[PDB]
Amino acid sequence: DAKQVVVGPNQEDLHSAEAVLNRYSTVGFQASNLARAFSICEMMLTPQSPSPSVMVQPTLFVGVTANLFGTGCREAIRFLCTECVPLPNGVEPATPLDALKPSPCDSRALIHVLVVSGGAMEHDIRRACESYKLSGTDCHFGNVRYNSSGVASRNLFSCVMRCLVKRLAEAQRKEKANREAAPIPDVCSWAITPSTLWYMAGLWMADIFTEALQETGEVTDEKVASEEGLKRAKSTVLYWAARNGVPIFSPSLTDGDIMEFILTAGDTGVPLLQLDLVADIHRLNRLAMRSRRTGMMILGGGVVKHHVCNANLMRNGADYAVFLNNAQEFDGSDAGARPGEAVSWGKLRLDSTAVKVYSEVTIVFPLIVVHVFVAWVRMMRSKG
Amino acid sequence: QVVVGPNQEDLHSAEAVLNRYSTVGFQASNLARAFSICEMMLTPQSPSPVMVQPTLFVGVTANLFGTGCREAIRFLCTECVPLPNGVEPATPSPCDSRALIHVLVVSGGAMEHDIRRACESYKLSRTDCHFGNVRYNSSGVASRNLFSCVMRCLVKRLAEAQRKEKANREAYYDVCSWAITPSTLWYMAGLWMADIFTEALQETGEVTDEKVASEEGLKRAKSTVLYWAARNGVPIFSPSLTDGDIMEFILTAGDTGVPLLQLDLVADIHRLNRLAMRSRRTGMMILGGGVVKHHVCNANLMRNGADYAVFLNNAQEFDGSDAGARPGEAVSWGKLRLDSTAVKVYSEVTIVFPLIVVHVFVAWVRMMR
Amino acid sequence: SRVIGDLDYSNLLNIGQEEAIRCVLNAYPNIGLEATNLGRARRIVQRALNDNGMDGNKVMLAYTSNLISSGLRDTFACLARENRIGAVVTTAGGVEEDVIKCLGDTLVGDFALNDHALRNNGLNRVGNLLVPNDNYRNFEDFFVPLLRRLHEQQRDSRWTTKTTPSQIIAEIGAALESVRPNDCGSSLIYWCYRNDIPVFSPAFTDGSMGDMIYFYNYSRKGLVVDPVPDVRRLRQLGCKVGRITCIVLGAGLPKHHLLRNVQADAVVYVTTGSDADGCESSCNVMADRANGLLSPNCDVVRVHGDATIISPLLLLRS
Amino acid sequence: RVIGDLDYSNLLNIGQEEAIRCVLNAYPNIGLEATNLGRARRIVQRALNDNGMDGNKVMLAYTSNLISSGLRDTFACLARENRIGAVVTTAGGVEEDVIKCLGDTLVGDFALNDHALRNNGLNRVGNLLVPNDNYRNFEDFFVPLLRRLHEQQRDSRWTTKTTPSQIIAEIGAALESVRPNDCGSSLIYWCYRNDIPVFSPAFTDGSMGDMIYFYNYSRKGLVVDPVPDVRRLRQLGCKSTNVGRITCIVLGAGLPKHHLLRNVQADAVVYVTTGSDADGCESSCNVMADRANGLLSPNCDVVRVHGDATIISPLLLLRS
Ligand SMILES: NC(=O)c1ccc[n+]([C@@H]2O[C@H](COP(=O)([O-])OP(=O)(O)OC[C@H]3O[C@@H](n4cnc5c(N)ncnc54)[C@H](O)[C@@H]3O)[C@@H](O)[C@H]2O)c1
Ligand SMILES: NC(=O)c1ccc[n+]([C@@H]2O[C@H](COP(=O)([O-])OP(=O)(O)OC[C@H]3O[C@@H](n4cnc5c(N)ncnc54)[C@H](O)[C@@H]3O)[C@@H](O)[C@H]2O)c1
Ligand SMILES: NC(=O)c1ccc[n+]([C@@H]2O[C@H](COP(=O)([O-])OP(=O)(O)OC[C@H]3O[C@@H](n4cnc5c(N)ncnc54)[C@H](O)[C@@H]3O)[C@@H](O)[C@H]2O)c1
Ligand SMILES: NC(=O)c1ccc[n+]([C@@H]2O[C@H](COP(=O)([O-])OP(=O)(O)OC[C@H]3O[C@@H](n4cnc5c(N)ncnc54)[C@H](O)[C@@H]3O)[C@@H](O)[C@H]2O)c1
Ligand code: NA
Repeated sequence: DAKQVVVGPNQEDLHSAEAVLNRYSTVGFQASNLARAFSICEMMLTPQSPSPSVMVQPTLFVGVTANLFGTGCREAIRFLCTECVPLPNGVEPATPLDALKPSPCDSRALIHVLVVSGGAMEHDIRRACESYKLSGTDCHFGNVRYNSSGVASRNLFSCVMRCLVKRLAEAQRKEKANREAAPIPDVCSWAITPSTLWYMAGLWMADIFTEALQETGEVTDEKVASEEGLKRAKSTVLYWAARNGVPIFSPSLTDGDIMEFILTAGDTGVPLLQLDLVADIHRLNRLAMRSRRTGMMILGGGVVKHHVCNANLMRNGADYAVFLNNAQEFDGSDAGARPGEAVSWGKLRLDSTAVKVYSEVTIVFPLIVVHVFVAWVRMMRSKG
Repeated sequence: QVVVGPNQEDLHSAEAVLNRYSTVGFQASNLARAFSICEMMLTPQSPSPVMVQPTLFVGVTANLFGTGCREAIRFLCTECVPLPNGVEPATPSPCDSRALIHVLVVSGGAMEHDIRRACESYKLSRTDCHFGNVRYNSSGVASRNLFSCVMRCLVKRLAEAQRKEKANREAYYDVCSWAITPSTLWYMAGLWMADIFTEALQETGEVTDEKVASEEGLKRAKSTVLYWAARNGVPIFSPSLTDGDIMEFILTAGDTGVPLLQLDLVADIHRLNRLAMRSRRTGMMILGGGVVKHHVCNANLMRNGADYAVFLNNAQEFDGSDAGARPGEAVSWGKLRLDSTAVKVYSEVTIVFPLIVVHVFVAWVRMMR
Repeated sequence: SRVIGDLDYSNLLNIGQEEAIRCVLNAYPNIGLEATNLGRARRIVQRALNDNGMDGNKVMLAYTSNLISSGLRDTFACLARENRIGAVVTTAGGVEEDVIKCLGDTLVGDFALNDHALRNNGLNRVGNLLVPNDNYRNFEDFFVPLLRRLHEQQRDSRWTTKTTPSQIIAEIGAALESVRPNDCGSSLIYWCYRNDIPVFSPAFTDGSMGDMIYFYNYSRKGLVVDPVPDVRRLRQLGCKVGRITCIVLGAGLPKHHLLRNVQADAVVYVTTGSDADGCESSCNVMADRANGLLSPNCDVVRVHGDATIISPLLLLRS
Repeated sequence: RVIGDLDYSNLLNIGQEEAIRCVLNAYPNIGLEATNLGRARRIVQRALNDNGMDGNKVMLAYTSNLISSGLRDTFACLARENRIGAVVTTAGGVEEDVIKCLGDTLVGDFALNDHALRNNGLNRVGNLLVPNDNYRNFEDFFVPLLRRLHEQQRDSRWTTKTTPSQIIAEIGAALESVRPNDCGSSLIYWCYRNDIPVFSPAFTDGSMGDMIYFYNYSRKGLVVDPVPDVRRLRQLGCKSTNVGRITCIVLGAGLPKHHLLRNVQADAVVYVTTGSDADGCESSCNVMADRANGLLSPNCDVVRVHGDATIISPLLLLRS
């Protein structure tokens, strides 16, 4: 029975944000939960021993709900996928390493795998084609507004995410034709899975922007439509997700703005795209099962919160977890569930350490990344 | 037990549905436990570790008197069942409560809503004031409206009665007797509710006949919780009275020369904490949170805890408040006993409170009658 | 109407107890606040479940996964058994634990139960409910063979007939009738198969079914779950004499998938999320109208509270 | 009025202190409830600087549980520097501020067994702990002051020190006399020295009411009158002067919020609440519903940030 005293921001530490956030531990209530969230995240980035059943860099399962790509969290998630600090001396990747090119699972960045809900990566793409305004009919997802034009409109966004659908449809047709001419073995190889769809999307974002910028007529010169397209395509997390190789899983992709373009592209006569969900969970649940220490940081709740902890369920529990939603427990949902409800199933392990910060994401997640994540790559880079 | 919900057969009667809430998960089981704990508050039994009937402390949020809960709380103050021959009750504002509930702790602005609903009608959505999808009209402080006249007669009656006792008395027998305490204020308001309405109905001009105004005044007065609370004798405590609509009249009634009224809070905390200290078996039903919840729990703290508790609110635990606190947080202070049974129903009051009154309280007074 | 009423509760002492509870539930539209929303929702749900039968209109149900872990699963089964529902939209757990509770029982517990002891005793917690691991061991005996059949059926057809969750869930209920002919009568999926009610689950692999697929694929690769034709399907069922009522108990993937692809004339919300989250589950009436989920002329009422208390009061028959 | 795009990688070369500020400065353009925090920060910071003593006033309304947390030390800095003009809080907001000079509040956990906490003499406040010995010492400090106040009210015709304002002001004076060392860390003490009126109309709802109940069981006399505090709080919230920029900082919405904004005419208001509009209460801060009831003027600048004030208030009060 050791107990700390309750002390909040002093006279001498209201002049530096570093000491305010440091003293969040001894303030109370839910700022202490955020103080743990700072620490558990720092553990997730620390090279540790294998799972308590040879040091490893834990594999980080990050989970993001869709609407958060509309707000500034898209900027912070992009940082997690952009910066690549190399592994030190005597540390292996926690997961020992194993047309429609599938998703590579070798993540050279801070996070290692990214699960999102349907309509998430759509918000990312439409935030380089437009600019979100705060409080062609305008849509609302809370404090923020954006413009949602027609599916076959001349909006820059509508052009980008039809050339994307057309590129996917023609690539799926090529793979189907090649396996039609070959003898039957046996997997359905022409079916694209959400991980590949977002991976090949991030690969194509550059050329698709350069093409859509011309088809909409915003810029008439190719050499500076090619340059502006790459500059717009370097703002999306899809680009850095494909470049550094963090797979974007999404079992709820079927419920996104993409489907507005998938269906309308099928109303011309050609069949719809063929998705496969068994390939995503196989890659996801094997990325988790094969690992030796796993971190978990989910933003919000829903399909995304349950999918990453289910992936770690194949592993008899995850080692670290930080849950950042404003859901409540009385409804007994997999969004408002406590971290304890996870360890009863075995999604979170018994020899663990986790915390739930009962507050909205936009307040806490920008503080999380700027206090440890940017600071932890500044440590690994400046010192040397 | 097994999880089973409303079946094919038992979707045709609301009794079986509300009975099967026990085997349905989540907050229906908490509401079914709230059903049982309320019946335990109504069952005559032995005192805490010579049978007694528990004294029930019910605390109500202010705005909840704007909604239909005013109707149900009025029922809790109206109907009364004689205690069986072999059970004893656990023993200016009187404490002799012959009714279902025995103490009423309400927030500031509650009884002002109780008064205002017999003067006009509260409208719903799909200058006028808002509290959710309900809308009411609070007219000017010195207006000709019926509510303003009733509240002015009340304040004027209280000021004149305070001066008389002041002039009357102008160590252990040296108390500030001219100070009026919230429990006495709402008590006297319930006594005067008949005559105050009859006088205001004339001063407004809606009915100039003395006979019809006398009959209509009693009809509007009988609808308020204040009337039956004073008639059957449940004290209406409110330390937050200083923050209600009534202060708009008490303050400007002092802007015409006469001093403001003189409140007293020590008399209220003494009567409240003594009704709980000298109690032998106590129940607790809190609608909402805030001042009303802590005041009832703190009253039972003087009795090293309460026996039964039912919290109907929609507050959360992460903010570390005394409104969103778990029932457990009560026993740590000693406000709730260890040998206790309690439950919190996480839901809006207006959904769960009518069910509770109709399912156990209405049924219990019919079983005993 | 449009005014708060006054109910003489003492007048209920003489009337029957059953009629007394109904007399108060009937005065809910004018009691106040989020009970008025319950009363308005009940009138929409009741008149929909009665009219929307076989006269040209439709009722579509959207429920979350935890609501069938509770007892509401049996209440929903009554709705599909009577062919009152036109279409069902659950996440993924609304199909699993509905079939599970034919192979075992869910138990009531408490939120306070120690989760470390529950793990060591093989007890999975769903809020204040418990699902023993033996239930999922039996589901592995039931579902793994069904995937073995579907894998052959897809391969013989080259992935053209049984690719979508709609056909899979429909044959899940058919397999439940064949394997377990006694307990199938209490399953929602069974009646959705027999009475021909399509069930939609675009995030199908998020749950125990995905884990069963994960075990099966790890030995025999080839199965495919294609959920994009279910969108063309669900839209074709919502494209409008033509009165389309949508009952959304709990929000999430149930709510969006239904109201985005179906144009409803009447919608009922029973949610708990708050607008501050800035998400879909925070059922904002005007904001959902701004995004095309609701038409501006659509009759809609939103109840804030746990659907476990609301749904029985809305579905209670007249 | 537009969501920004911040290059987080650009923070790697700038200093760490400025980096954390580069994001907190960008909070108005992040989105959702960080924008409302950034807007609230701009209002609070400008009010805490400009409205020191130039015909302007800043009034703070906090709930009782937030001085159980560490925010009481932060609040003390505000009244210590005479930046606050008036304080509104429920009884506990006064109690535990004086308590934490007579003892320490500890950090615990929401999961702690409350039955064991009782058997171990520990009072739980969310995830905080207040030992019973703290209140045993508070009884030694407060029940003499009650006897002093009774003699003071009795021989003065019950009309010299009857309101909570004068009582709380003399609580800071008594805390200066009895405990001269620890009094510097209490909000009530600086409110006495800097002459900042503290208002608590629900005074007997808390430990102070228990101390009064124990004292009034033998010496029946001591009384309290909170209705003159309404005239007092209205007197301080009167901008007929037309050169008043009067800001109200409401951290946590309970009785403080209503009692302050109802009697004080604020030109700028900041809400830091958690309740939801579905409750239909005077805590679920509804901006337009408060305007309809006269709590917010139609020309008043107001922002509402949704979250635990334990996380919000430090970022709002963080001096730049
Ligand atoms: N582009 C679109 O049209 C769009 C947008 C959003 C969601 N959806 C669909 O709705 C389905 C479920 O919606 P969802 O996954 O986005 O969330 P959700 O509606 O299912 O709610 C998830 C829970 O996480 C919490 N939460 C959500 N957002 C939060 C936030 N910003 N801050 C703090 N807590 C938060 C809340 O407690 C919430 O109840 C998805 O499968 C998706 O397909 C579509
Ligand atoms: N809960 C399970 O047992 C279970 C089982 C298998 C799979 N899953 C998976 O977990 C994911 C999330 O499940 P979900 O569909 O429940 O979404 P969810 O749990 O994230 O829904 C959260 C939101 O829905 C509303 N809500 C939740 N519970 C409610 C209630 N009892 N009454 C009223 N409203 C309520 C609230 O607005 C809440 O904010 C799904 O993708 C699903 O595939 C869950
Ligand atoms: N007529 C008036 O002038 C008037 C009216 C209402 C309140 N007030 C003032 O506002 C102050 C605070 O109001 P309060 O005492 O009611 O507490 P509150 O409004 O600050 O909130 C109390 C808590 O109880 C819960 N709650 C409140 N109303 C609920 C409901 N209808 N259903 C379910 N849960 C509910 C909420 O979770 C809330 O957190 C009061 O002390 C009073 O002075 C004045
Ligand atoms: N548990 C305690 O902290 C404590 C201690 C001593 C006395 N009391 C007494 O309990 C009574 C009620 O307490 P209160 O009026 O001071 O507040 P409260 O406990 O009544 O809180 C009610 C409302 O204040 C808001 N709120 C509460 N905590 C919050 C937080 N951490 N962040 C943001 N918003 C928050 C919420 O909207 C909530 O609905 C008071 O009269 C007080 O005397 C409480
Ligand atoms: Na949206």
